[PDB]
Amino acid sequence: MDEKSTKIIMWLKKMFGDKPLPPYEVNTRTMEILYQLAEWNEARDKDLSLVTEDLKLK
Amino acid sequence: IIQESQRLQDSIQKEVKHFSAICLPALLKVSTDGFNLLPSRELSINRMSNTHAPYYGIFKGIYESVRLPLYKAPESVLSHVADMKKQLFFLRSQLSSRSEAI
Amino acid sequence: VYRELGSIVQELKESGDKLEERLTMLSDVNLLSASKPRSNIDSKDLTSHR
Amino acid sequence: QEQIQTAEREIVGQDLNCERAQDLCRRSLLLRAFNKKREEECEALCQSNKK
Amino acid sequence: GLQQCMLVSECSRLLTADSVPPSDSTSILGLDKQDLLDLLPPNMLVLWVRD
Repeated sequence: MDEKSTKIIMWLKKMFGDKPLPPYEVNTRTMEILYQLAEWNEARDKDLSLVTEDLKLK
Repeated sequence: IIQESQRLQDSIQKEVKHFSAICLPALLKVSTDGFNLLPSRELSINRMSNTHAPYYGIFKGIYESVRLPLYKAPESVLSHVADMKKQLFFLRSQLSSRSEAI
Repeated sequence: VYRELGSIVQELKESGDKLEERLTMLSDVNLLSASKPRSNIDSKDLTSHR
Repeated sequence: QEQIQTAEREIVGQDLNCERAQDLCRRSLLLRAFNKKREEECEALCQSNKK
Repeated sequence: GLQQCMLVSECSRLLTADSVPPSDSTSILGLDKQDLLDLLPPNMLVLWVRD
């Protein structure tokens, strides 16, 4: 559990930047939804970065 | 004079035989950054779309595999594969939802 | 007699040297149409790597 | 739609034959320029042989 | 006239390493851009083709 929680807190800090993280109800279900969202966003951001750098070359 | 005359013997027929083996498109140089002349055949747009590139048969197999039509722009390839990965992730979510509902 | 023979050898030699430089150029593997595609992706092929 | 896709494949096959005919034209022009330049060099050697 | 103008300009670009200083570039078949300009139609015919 602690690795998923650290990945979510790190990802939320990266997404919110200097904005204070809004408090939320931390439970199993909200952490699972946030974990899937964080994995999906990391995968999509990698794919988008590769496309953007190829479009610059092209 | 005998030695230098022997070097030049059949000179025309030697050059023509070597010239016959050359790919004319490989001579055509283009500058991307003003300083570096690259053969036009090394440009990724041409490697991927030019019928005379030695890699054309490979990129054709990749386009058939990814179901990208041959009339499309070669810059659309990475964006199409990224949208196919988005589609795979969506179908994975959908199957997970439906299996949980069942 | 010596000066004219020297001109003819100089012209033949310059023509010979320029022929050998052109034959070496025309023999570059990168210019040959029969270059089988490399099985490995070239490190310069950024698009295929991406 | 199969008939259309078959005729589309035949059109793409024809574009490939036009490029070969153009490569022959470019080679034939370069070899004509080369023949002219080698005739001039042969005329220079003929003058040296007359001397 | 149009085919000749296009072929000479295409072949001129195959010879020109435009950015390499002229002393060190071995040209193919030893041909320069000047050797191809001689294969161009008469200048009157070129102007008429362009118009």
